[PDB]
Amino acid sequence: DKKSARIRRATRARRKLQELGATRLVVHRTPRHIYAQVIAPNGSEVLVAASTVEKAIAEQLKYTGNKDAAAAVGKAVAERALEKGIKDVSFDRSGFQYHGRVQALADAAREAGLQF
Amino acid sequence: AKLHDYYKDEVVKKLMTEFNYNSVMQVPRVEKITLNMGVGEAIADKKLLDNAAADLAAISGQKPLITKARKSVAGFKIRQGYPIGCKVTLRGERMWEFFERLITIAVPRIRDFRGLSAKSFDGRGNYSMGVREQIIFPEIDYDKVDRVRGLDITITTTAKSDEEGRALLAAFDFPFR
Amino acid sequence: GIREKIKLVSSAGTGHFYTTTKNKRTKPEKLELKKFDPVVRQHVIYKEAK
Amino acid sequence: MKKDIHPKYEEITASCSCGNVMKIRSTVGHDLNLDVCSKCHPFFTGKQRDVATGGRVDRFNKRFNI
Amino acid sequence: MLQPKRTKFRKMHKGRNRGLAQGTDVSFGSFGLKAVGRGRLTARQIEAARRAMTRAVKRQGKIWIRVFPDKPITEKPLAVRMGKGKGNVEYWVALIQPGKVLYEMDGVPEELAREAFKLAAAKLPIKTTFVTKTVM
Amino acid sequence: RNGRDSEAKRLGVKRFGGESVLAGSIIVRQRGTKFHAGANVGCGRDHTLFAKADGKVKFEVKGPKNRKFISIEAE
RNA sequence: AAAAUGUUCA
RNA sequence: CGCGGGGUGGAGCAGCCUGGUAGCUCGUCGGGCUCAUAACCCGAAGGUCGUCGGUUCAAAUCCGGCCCCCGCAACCA
RNA sequence: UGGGGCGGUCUCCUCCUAAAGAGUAACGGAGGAGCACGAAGGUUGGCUAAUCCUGGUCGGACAUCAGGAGGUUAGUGCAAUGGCAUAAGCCAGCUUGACUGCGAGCGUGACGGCGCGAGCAGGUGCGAAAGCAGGUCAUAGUGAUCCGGUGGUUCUGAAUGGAA
RNA sequence: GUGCCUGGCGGCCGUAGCGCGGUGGUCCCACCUGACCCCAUGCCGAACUCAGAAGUGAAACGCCGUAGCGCCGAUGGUAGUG
RNA sequence: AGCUAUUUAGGUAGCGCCUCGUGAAUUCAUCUCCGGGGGUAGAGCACUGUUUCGGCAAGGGGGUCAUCCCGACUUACCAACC
RNA sequence: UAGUCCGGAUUGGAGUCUGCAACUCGACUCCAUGAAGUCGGAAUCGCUAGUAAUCGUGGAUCAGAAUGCCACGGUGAAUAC
Repeated sequence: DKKSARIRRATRARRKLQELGATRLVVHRTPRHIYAQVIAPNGSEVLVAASTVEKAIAEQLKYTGNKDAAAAVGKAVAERALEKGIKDVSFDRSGFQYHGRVQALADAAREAGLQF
Repeated sequence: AKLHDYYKDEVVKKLMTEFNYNSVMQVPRVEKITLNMGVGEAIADKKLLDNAAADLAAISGQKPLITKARKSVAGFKIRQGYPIGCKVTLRGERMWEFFERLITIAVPRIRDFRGLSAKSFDGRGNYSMGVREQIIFPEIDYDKVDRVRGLDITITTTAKSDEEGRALLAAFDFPFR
Repeated sequence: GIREKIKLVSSAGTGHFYTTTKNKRTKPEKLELKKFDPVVRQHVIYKEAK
Repeated sequence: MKKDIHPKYEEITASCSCGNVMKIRSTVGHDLNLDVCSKCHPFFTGKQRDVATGGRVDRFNKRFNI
Repeated sequence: MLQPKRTKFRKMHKGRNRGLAQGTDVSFGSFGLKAVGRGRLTARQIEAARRAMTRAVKRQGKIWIRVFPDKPITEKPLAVRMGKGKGNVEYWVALIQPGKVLYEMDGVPEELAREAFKLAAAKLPIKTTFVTKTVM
Repeated sequence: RNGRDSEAKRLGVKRFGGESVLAGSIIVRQRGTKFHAGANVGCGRDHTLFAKADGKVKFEVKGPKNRKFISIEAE
């Protein structure tokens, strides 16, 4: 199974972060759309959420399934988090190899002020 | 790879009115084919394995993987981790390139041909046959071999029942008895 | 047992060394480890000796 | 398909006793002149001309002759 | 003479024999031989008791033996001093608790079985009584 | 023959539920991971669970496979 | 140099 | 009770020790030499290691259980 | 030492005895250790069994191949127990933290001694980074003191300066 | 006023999991089309990955009905016991 | 009249236990309430082993043979797995 | 210079003839198939001249059926201290 294989890949990274009391920036990659939400250390309530399903982001793109789409998405998560005053956060690959679209999202967030 | 084009028009329509599928995605697709070539006697000589791998590389269009012993067997005297077989998994275009290159070129060259078996299905719509001589593939010029290179060809499809795998090959007029 | 001891001496300007063992009957070459040199405070190469 | 380990792919040509203009890709790097193909199959009708045993009466009647 | 075919360990602790039995109700045959007195039945005693009732019914019916030894009782050699190792296994007993159905029979009449178990009981060390299979 | 045996390792739980511990105090000297690390605790190489923060011991049963965890409140 | 033996009667 | 060692072609012995292969002389079978036998010469066969359980990928071999056999000890009042 | 002799044993690790904290005896019941590794260590990324059933050249109960059931009955350098898929099990890339000076605070011992250890300073390596790493899934693989040897450090050096 | 949908992240860890039957695709999801390059296979676009999106609801996933099972489980009595 | 070590086992050394001196915290003890980890007694048989019967049942032994390739039948009867 | 266009056993099919009759059990022809066998262990046998060796022909018995037997000729040695 594609799904659950990815989830047991994500557990190690997640268990370590949920025991360091760190705010986490999680990312769910899908063939058509990319998700990026910031979760508080308690684990239940999120703080900042931004994805390619939101019109305010989806409208200015061409297609919501590429690097540049996520590059704009990573930008947004750092901007929304800074109105909340969130600078230091932690990153979770969530089972995705840090290589393409997720990598594009991350560096856009790093150059947007969100230092993780 | 023109047989793949055959699939996209001829096969699919001939199948939806044969078992009455309500969807185009429910008809069987040929997933992959695995050309396994058990050498076994590679413990007798290491270049015996190299000659074996070179011939298998000719049959397919790529370098095969040197498989090893899953468990240690003393019946045939092999420790845990001894290269004893060679396999390669044709997938995609080259899989189709090979599939057609077998039914329109190779099988006609099988000495004393009388048709394959429709009982070679394991029970999941996956066909698995076995050639004795590898000589039926024009790659080997005959004057370079020295061993009777036998290899198994096992086709894995998306069919759910063995009889559905059967009629799938009937669309390609896969010779049987 | 079969594993005898060697003295990893530094290639730096000191006579400092690390002691360890080595399987003399499987390893023909000398051991090479970039260890800390507790005198000049830096990582140097420690080639083996006896 | 990582490079430098897999042999070449050229669109080779194949002939037949049927005159089959067959162009298939392979790793030969030659020109194949074949006798039998799926269009000059010795099988499709070879079955009926394979079994002809189960008769000896007419065979025997050639000796009785009457 | 019943004996465990290839047991896990060779010798065993003595232990105590307490509590009421488990196989209280008759579940296979129609008549049984429930134990009332506490004690241990050796393999030779179970074997002997079986022959006692197999002759009583001549050969017929089914005779279930619901108890098995499975407990090696060791023993030292004659005239040896104490210590220097545990004894060597001699026989196999089966700890019996009150309320344990030792045997079960079927096919023969009640008079015959009550007479058959009478012979069987005369061979066993523990005081045994006759019991029958009831519904539920 | 027999008669050979090993000297006891004095294992078990050193500090029980509700006890006030100091940072670095050993909670349980288990062998394997009979008790997993909860919060504010570290698992040593001997698999010895100690306190990474002085507080109060909190035994719990969390996890999908229902395992025992030893957490510690910041007291 | 080595080099033994040959049932009883007729 | 206790202790050491041993059992392998039909007979008497190697091989174990450091596990993956069973050798040796006689005997035996067939041919040859001789009038025939012996002797001599040539060629070949024949033993899953006492037995059972486990260990390892693998047991003649390692470990344990049992039998047969041989040797050894059975001293002090 | 269930009188002494003979046989056996003497140190260390695992289970049981051991009576649900620890500990707990006998010539009580079962087994093992006197090492191994340059990677079988560190780290990042990925993968996850055994055994059966069906089909398939040589090929058979079992070589390698594909599929299904199954579910950790597998594996973990070694005995057993505890533990492990977040895998500690399996594969590859990159390296040496198998690092120096310390170490709050506890565990365990009559003591000698032994064990765990967050964190601090230096410097290193893996990862984008969060973090991780001062040996190895843990528990055996080991012997005090004296005496003497080799290397380093001017600390000392019996008149002073050296040297032993 | 809200309700039914769906994806993600957790809480709680089988009254929550299997099995059987049905069912959903405008969205979301999955499969999927393609791959010169980023990247990958100890062989292979299977996976990983990127570029895209015709087609589909088969598989997978989710939701509902069903107790054939797993599971949860009194009262009382019994065992044990200070 | 215990532990640990001992050419040590009827000796000795440290600790435990006694006594005297001195200083200190409701410090210590019994009980009720509360928070705990256990895994023994008992019980159970999913697990590691062991056991009986019944059902299904490969496989199996011996027979009758076609006394050839094939295979069948029968059975005084043994039997895993679920 | 090879299991070779060597070698021909064997086997399947198809026929001819003799003879009441060819299955047990004939000879021969045709096609196909095409093994063992590469100079032979210990040991043993024949021969001195037109002999050895090698090639082919005929006869008796006989319906048919010999690579045996009896008989003939072609080619034709070496060696005997």
